[PDB]
Amino acid sequence: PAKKKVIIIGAGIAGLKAASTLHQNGIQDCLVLEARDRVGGRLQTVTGYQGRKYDIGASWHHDTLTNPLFLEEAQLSLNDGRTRFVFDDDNFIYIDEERGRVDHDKELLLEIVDNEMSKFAELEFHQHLGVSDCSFFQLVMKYLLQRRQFLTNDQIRYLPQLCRYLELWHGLDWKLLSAKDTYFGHQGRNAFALNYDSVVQRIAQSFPQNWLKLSCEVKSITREPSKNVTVNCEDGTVYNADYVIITVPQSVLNLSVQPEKNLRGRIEFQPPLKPVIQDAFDKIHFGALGKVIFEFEECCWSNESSKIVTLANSTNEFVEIVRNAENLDELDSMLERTSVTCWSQPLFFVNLSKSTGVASFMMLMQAPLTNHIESIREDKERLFSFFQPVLNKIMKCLDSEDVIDGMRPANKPVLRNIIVSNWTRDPYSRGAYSACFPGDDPVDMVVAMSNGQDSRIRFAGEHTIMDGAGCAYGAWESGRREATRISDLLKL
Amino acid sequence: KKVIIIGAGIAGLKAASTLHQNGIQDCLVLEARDRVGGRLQTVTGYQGRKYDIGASWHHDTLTNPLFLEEAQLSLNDGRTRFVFDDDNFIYIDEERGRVDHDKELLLEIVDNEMSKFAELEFHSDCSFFQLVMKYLLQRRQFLTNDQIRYLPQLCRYLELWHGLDWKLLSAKDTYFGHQGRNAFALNYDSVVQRIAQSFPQNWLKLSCEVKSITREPSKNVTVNCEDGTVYNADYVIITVPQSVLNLSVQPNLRGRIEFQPPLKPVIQDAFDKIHFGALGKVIFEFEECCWSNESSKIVTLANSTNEFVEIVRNAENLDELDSMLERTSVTCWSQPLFFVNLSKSTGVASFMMLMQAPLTNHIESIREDKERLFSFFQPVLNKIMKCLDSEDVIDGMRPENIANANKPVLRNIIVSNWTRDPYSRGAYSACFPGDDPVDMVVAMSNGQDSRIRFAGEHTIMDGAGCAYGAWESGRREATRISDLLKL
Ligand SMILES: Cc1cc2nc3c(=O)[nH]c(=O)nc-3n(C[C@H](O)[C@H](O)[C@H](O)COP(=O)(O)OP(=O)(O)OC[C@H]3O[C@@H](n4cnc5c(N)ncnc54)[C@H](O)[C@@H]3O)c2cc1C
Ligand SMILES: Cc1cc2nc3c(=O)[nH]c(=O)nc-3n(C[C@H](O)[C@H](O)[C@H](O)COP(=O)(O)OP(=O)(O)OC[C@H]3O[C@@H](n4cnc5c(N)ncnc54)[C@H](O)[C@@H]3O)c2cc1C
Ligand SMILES: C[C@@H](CCNCCCCN)NC(=O)c1ccccc1
Ligand SMILES: C[C@@H](CCNCCCCN)NC(=O)c1ccccc1
Repeated sequence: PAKKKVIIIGAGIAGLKAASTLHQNGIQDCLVLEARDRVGGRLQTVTGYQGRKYDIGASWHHDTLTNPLFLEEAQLSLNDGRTRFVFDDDNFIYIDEERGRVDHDKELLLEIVDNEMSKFAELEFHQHLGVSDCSFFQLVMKYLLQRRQFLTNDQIRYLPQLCRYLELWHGLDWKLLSAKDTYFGHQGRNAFALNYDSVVQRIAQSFPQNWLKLSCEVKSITREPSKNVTVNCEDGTVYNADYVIITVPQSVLNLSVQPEKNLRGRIEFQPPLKPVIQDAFDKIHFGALGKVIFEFEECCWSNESSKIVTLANSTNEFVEIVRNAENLDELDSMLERTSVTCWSQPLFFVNLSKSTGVASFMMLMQAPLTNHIESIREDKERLFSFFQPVLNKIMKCLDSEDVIDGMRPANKPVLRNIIVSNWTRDPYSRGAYSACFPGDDPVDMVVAMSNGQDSRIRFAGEHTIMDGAGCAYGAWESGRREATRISDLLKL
Repeated sequence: KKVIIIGAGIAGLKAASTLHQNGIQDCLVLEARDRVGGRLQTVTGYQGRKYDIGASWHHDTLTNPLFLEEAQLSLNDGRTRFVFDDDNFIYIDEERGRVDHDKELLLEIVDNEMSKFAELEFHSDCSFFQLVMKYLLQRRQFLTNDQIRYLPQLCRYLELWHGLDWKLLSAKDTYFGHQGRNAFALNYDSVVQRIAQSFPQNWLKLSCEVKSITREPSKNVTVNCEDGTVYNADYVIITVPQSVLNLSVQPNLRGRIEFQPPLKPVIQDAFDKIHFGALGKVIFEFEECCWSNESSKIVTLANSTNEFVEIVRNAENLDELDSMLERTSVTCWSQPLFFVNLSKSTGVASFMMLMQAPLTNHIESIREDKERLFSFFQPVLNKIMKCLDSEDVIDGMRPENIANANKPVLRNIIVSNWTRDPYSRGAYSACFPGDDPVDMVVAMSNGQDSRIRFAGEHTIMDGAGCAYGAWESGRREATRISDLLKL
């Protein structure tokens, strides 16, 4: 029954940073137990056509003005002049299947009214009250209704579709998304990590190799009345430590409050997680941001921008319904009055050619599409067939021609490979990250997690902290937080 | 008299409209000028075109109540009273040309970041210029050379929101959120007229320059225009601009009101923590439109230098940045200028150009020298026309050409005069580094005493410096007085 000072479950960035902090503080005899055959967790870099590398999990350093993880990276690059990231924010190109490009349009002025909708939402909630949540969709309808006298038909038709790019930030359809949580305050530009794995490896490299135990799935954690904690890997292995920092995803941890021990990733807690933790799961959920990588032979399209969003189909009928609806109740009725296509929801494409010089498109998708697409990620023919219409429309707007299917080995773009994410089906992630359905209050979880199960059983991860909640750097900071409190306690 | 309203600006006119709406009678509005409207004035130019030489937009249309009242009237009678003219800004540099929506400069994106940096830094108080310098030094590792060069010139469009150069402007008050889009009033004089005739015309007394306001502990206020006539009223609502009112706390100038007793301390102290901006306007009227109507918003950037970059790249800390930086002649390229292309939004062949201090006072001074004015702005006008797929400007101001129908022909220039009008002495409330506009607001909101009140764009928090702000302040003081008397 090997004795350890600290047992960290999960080798994601939280777990990795927690072990880093522990070592950095002189603490010895710690362990990092990871279920998968790799470290990184939701930070994973995959290889595709010709050795091209892509981050299939997180790709950006957000809030570069305050992001501690980013500043740390930025310093290294200032000292050795090595390119670790690239600021790739750009003027968004918006594409409708019909009206073509609708961005920066002298008549539509979509970005302008979008800015107003944003201020409208802020005014709607920033106004401290028992305001009451609703879906993001309902919030946009309420905006259209209140400002219809000041909007053209075209604005009422396309604005709603254009503002849905926010779905790609939460990984949720606007009808499943909480209005109160939709608008986040970006604190500066984003920086595209040129290998998030290099961030993972650098932190992993900061502590004892022998501390890492890969392919070990923790099944249960027990608190001994005799002040200490017992942990069981699935392969018989048993440990007992003074402290444990649990970093498994909110979705995996959620399995704990359910009866059935035979679930890949689920941990049996003894005593079971306190009611404040269990109940918090009813107040926060999990989104499904997913990715699809489209690799072409050569860059043969306009690199006017690295940011392109394809709007879902809209209809003149909708405008009419908005002009004639006498109120929000009636609007929903009139709206209620087939089958999902690549045009049934907005899709977000990153033109990597401009940003990194690679002839590939990194596309983001949201729930429910992500689940369906990830489910057929092996049927490459079906994937191409599904994304062909939009891939073409984009090439059309970027001065190129229809895409050619070259997946089974001049001016025409030829698709070589297609890589799809698998976060919703992977038992050790079960989705992308924490997100809010309407009525959800993310603070309940953050409080319950950061206050721990008890003095010895702690938590870290993107879902356990306010600043950078959902983000890689937030997960990172939570790792540091828990390790610091513990190294201080061990210091005594 | 029941209540005496000093000033026929929108604050004063609303106060009268309200007092009357509340059955109050026997009231007077004493205006020093020979017209009502104050800093709201629509002038007439070439071919009868009309322009607001004073305020021209309804800001914060999401919450602006004056705007909402105007929108209802239009929903009911269908008359156009305004148009939403926000547009994608076109940014023009003398050497480089258009630098907006640039796939490599992406200036709007760093401008936005700069904006967030400003919010973070103030969550002390320098000049907007200094704030911009800190940001440049602190983020240079993530900025390209051209961004370091052009962004600071682009971000200065904010000088036209305040009517103050970036070295005179308080960084703390530079950025201010907008409650939604702006709407161009198609006749602010319509707003003025509607409110003006919503009370007994015989209440209005034009060309009355109130010279002194006296309060006797014997529950009464005595006001007398400088032409000798004296008035005694229960309540007094003073709406003269902050600039004019600031003459009281000093020793005969035109417009100055002699208060007896003097203005309490809290008020006199407030003039120390709040100042006045000088937003100005120049109207360029062309024969007809012969340029591209891509956008209605065009800003010309002051010139920039690569030596400024090297200084940013080389500066050790913030203190040495200054040194290297503190190392003449004024031209149209010495500051950013904001041009509203009226053709796209109103169908009129004219540009409404906005300017700031220190430049405003200088151009208004030579407002009658058409030749001088055309010569000063010619370069930026040609640069604009070029960028808008047109030709250099032809001076057709002297009525007589025949060789046109191809190039833009300037037919007239109209300049504002707010900095030289003794009754406005500037444009509106504005902050210098170190100011705190809240003191003047509270000082004004509470008043000198129960019978010597204040109204005006400078006496309110929401809509501060705006036409609706002034409007609301007029209703405020009005109501409080309506209640007290209807008692
Ligand atoms: C598609 C996608 C795109 C995203 N894009 C960005 C972005 O651009 N920028 C950004 O900042 N964030 C982004 N995020 C979020 C970011 O990836 C996460 O916030 C971060 O990776 C979370 O790290 P973590 O340590 O909190 O959790 P994890 O990375 O999930 O680490 C938890 C670890 O626990 C392990 N584990 C689970 N169960 C067990 C068990 N029973 N026993 C042992 N080990 C177990 C898991 O294998 C995993 O390795 C994105 C996420 C996704 C999925
Ligand atoms: C060039 C310019 C552009 C602007 N653009 C906008 C804009 O787009 N949108 C917006 O909302 N706001 C704008 N503003 C500001 C707006 O015009 C003011 O906020 C508003 O007009 C203030 O109204 P007021 O009643 O408070 O002051 P005023 O209009 O100055 O009324 C005060 C009155 O008192 C009179 N008076 C002065 N002294 C005496 C005296 N001793 N005796 C009797 N009468 C006296 C003055 O003649 C004047 O009529 C702009 C201002 C300027 C100058
Ligand atoms: C959709 C999101 C995916 C990666 N970041 C997820 C953050 C989730 C925080 N809750 N990224 C973006 O929206 C984006 C948009 C423009 C440039 C760079 C990134
Ligand atoms: C007319 C002036 C705004 C005046 N409104 C009152 C502002 C008070 C700030 N204290 N400027 C603008 O509307 C403007 C708008 C966009 C760019 C530059 C200027």
